[PDB]
This record gives sequence, structure tokens and C-alpha cells, in this order.
Amino acid sequence: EDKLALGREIFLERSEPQCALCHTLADAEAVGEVGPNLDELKPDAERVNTAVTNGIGPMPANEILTDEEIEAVALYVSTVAGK
Amino acid sequence: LPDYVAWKDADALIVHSDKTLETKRSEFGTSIITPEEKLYIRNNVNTPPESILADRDGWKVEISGVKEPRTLTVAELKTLGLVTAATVLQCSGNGRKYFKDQLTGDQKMSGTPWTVGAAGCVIWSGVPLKAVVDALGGPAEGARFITGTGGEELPAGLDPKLLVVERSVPISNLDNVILAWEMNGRPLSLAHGGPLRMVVPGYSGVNNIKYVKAVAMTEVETDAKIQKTSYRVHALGEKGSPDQPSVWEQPVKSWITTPHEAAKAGQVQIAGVAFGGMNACKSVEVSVDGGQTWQEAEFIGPDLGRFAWRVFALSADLARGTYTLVSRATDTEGNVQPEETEMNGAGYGHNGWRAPAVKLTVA
Ligand code: HEC
Ligand code: MSS
Repeated sequence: EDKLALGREIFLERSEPQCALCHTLADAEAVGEVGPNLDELKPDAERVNTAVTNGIGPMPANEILTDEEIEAVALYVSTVAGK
Repeated sequence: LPDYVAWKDADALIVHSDKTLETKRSEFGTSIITPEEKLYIRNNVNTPPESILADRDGWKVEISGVKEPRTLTVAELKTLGLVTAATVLQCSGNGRKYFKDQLTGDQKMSGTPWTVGAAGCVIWSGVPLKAVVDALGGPAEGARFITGTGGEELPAGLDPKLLVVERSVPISNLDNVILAWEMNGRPLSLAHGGPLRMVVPGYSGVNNIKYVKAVAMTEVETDAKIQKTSYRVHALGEKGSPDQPSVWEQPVKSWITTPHEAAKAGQVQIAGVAFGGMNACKSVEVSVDGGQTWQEAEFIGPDLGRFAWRVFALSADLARGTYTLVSRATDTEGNVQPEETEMNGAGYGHNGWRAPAVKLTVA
């Protein structure tokens, strides 16, 4: 309920590199065209969380970001994907 | 379906994402060749626009690492030689679902949950790289790899080596490598990397560079992310690193493709596809009881070469019930599919015979 806006901040500003630069997410007015358009992927929180933790392709294994943050972004994305 | 692939067959394909389309198991057919409008799609980054197909023959290709470096156009490549080859195009991810099936407890893995449809068999046509290299004086002394670079225009604001699709394979492949401008008798499509495609026979999809804009003979592998740490075979919980094996040579594989779901009791023709990667498939066995009993299958259609798949088939006579259809391939040097493939963190190269079993209700 509250931890969403944190995910959104993580998604648009706080992340390095920013998710929005690679991803498309309608809710965030993100138009990143390199990784999957996340509205089409409509991934669950667990999928997001693992991707950002373990890394995938050009996403590296997370190192400069704590777990409360990861779960925030995992909650935000999974929720808003294809609203 | 996504626009740049609006022409493809929506019913034949699972849309995992706009970057990621898998062929349904029932759609392969029994001709070997995969209908172009059903061939799978896997793109690591953004896609170029159609405008690069406006002038196919003017598309340029910088060839360095040769005694006489030159940028060539497709027009000039067409003059230097002609080669045609049938190969299996198959992502390293094909089968990732089956690795996810084996994760216990906390163990978690990312990536497209491909089953078997990130694979097709196609006939490429174009110029061989050996011709193009010998045209330019031969390779520079001590070249050890063929390194090709994707033509995508990378979006500004990020480090190029993080996103460029640039792969290196050993120079032992020069004899087999092809810069194809044509697929299955048609000008190469945008989806499949027209107007020009490096094709490395026997190797995973990642190594077949769509819209190749440079091709270099190099003493070292490229340091691009996609080569250094991605597409590497490591243990669960490990990170990818350039000492680990990369996804190069494809291993022996097969799956059942027909019948896919239901069948009447009696004679039933069970078929699928099989290949040995770098080698021809020598033989295939099928089981209807999921491993307990094996019978030798029959090859169907012609032999399109060592890097192509064969169709095989078995005539079985079946009583009513739920069967479990599985295939097990041996290539020409005697390599057999294991029951299940050793786990790896990224989930590449799945080639187990149990995981992709088909469930057949004979009614
Ligand atoms: C450019 C460097 C990116 C950054 C910044 C972010 N993502 Fe990403 N992501 C990118 C690509 C090219 C891909 C596809 C890679 C592949 O091999 O398919 C992805 C993938 C994802 C996924 C899907 C994960 C899966 O299991 O398949 C998710 C859920 C995802 N990315 C989320 C995500 C988040 C939350 C980011 C900010 C923390 C982020 N990505 C950044 C490219 C890039
Ligand atoms: N340029 C380029 N190329 C390229 C890419 C991209 O993204 N880009 N992808 C890869 C991969 S990775 Mo995995 O290993 S598979 C694969 C392939 C696919 O193809 P299609 O789509 O045609 O099918 O391609 C290849 N190539």
C-alpha cells in the first residue's frame, strides 16, 4: 500500500542503470525498448525479484541495492503491469 | 502479435513477450523445414526499423582482421561466392522450463521458460566467410576467433558493451560460416536478421548474428557483456565469467512433435525431430511408456546435412490409455541424450529425454 511509490522511485530514478531506460511500463510512462515490454510480460512479483537479484542478460546480479528495495520494485512492477 | 512480426502466424506461436515468441509443438510439421511464419523469435535488445531493408544490397559489412581490411556491401558479397546450407537454429534457452521444473526450495532461476519451440530448421543461402576472407588476402596471422557484430542502433545513454550483440566463436568454424542474405528461398526477413546474417552452423542461436554489420578475425574474444559473462555455463548461485564454457557447439537433442495430445486406439504414427548439433543424428529410439521400453525409429524425408535435424517416426499400435512419449537420439560419434541434463544457473543447453515427454491420451 505504501511500499509501491518506493518501487516506482526505484524504477524511474534510484536504480543504476534505470529500469525505465531499458523497459516499457505504461504506468511509469516508461518507454524503454531494449528489454521486454513488461506490460506484455505481465510478470509476478517473484519473477521480478529473482531477475533483479540474480541478474539476467545485461541486468547483473544485484549488488548496490538492499532487499526492502528489491521487494518494493518487485511489488510495484508485478502490480501495475498491464493495468 | 507485435507489429514487426505482424505477418507471422499468431495461432502457431506462444507470445512470451514482444522479444520472445515460441513455436507450438504441434506446428513443426513433418517436412524438416520450419515454415518461416512459424519460426521462433529471440532478440536480446531492441530491433532495427524496416528502413534498413529499403536497400538490401547496399547494406555494409566491415571486415577487419584480414590482411586487407575493407567494408563490403551485400552487392559485393553476392559476387564472391554462393553457399546454401540447412541448419538448426535453436536458442541456448530452449528447454529452460525443464531446468525450472528441477529447482528445489529456495533455488530460483530467471529467463524465458522455453520448452521446445525455440528451435527451427532452416535453409540459409549466401556467401561463405572463407571465400570472403580469402578474397581479402586471408586472415591476419594468429587470428583465433570469428567475431561478428549486430547492426542494432543502440539507444544513447548506456555503455555500448553492456548491450551490443557481438559474439565470438573459434576460427575453426571459418570453413562452415555463412553470411546469408536468404532464408528458405526468400530474401531474409527483418525478424530473422535481414538483410544479412552470420550463420554459424552447429552453434546456439546467440552466435548467429542478425543484421551483421562487422565481422572480425580476432586474437581474443570480444569483451562485450553478451560474451564475457552472459551465455556462460555455470553452477546455480554462480555468476557468469569468461573462464566458464560459453554456449557454442549444440549438443545432441530430439523431441516428439506428433501426436501432440490425443489419438484413437490402434495404429498411431509417432514423429518428431532429432539432430546431433555439430554432427549428424545417427539413430533415434522412441518410448511410449516414458522410458521403460525403447524401439528404434525410422528416418523420414531426406538428409539435409550434418547441422540439420532429421524427422523420425515410429508406427505404434496402441491400446486405450495415457501414454508418455519420449525420444532419445545418438549422433554419428556415438553421443546419446541423457535422461536429464546437469543443472546450470542460467539454464542453457537442456537436452534431456525425460523432461519434454508428450502425454498422449489414446481414447
Ligand atoms: C538495460 C541495462 C536494463 C536495465 C537497466 C534493466 N533491464 Fe530488465 N532486462 C533487460 C533485458 C535486455 C532483459 C531480457 C534479457 C533476456 O535474456 O531475456 C531484461 C529482463 C527483465 C525481466 C524478465 C526476467 C526474466 O525472468 O526473464 C524483468 C522482470 C526485468 N528485466 C526487470 C527489471 C527491473 C526491475 C529493472 C530495474 C531494477 C531492470 N529490469 C533494469 C534490460 C534491462
Ligand atoms: N543482432 C542480433 N542477433 C541475434 C539476437 C539479437 O538480439 N540481436 N538474438 C540472438 C539469439 S540469443 Mo538464444 O541462444 S537465439 C538467438 C537467435 C534467434 O533468432 P530468431 O529470432 O531469428 O529465431 O538470434 C541471435 N542473434
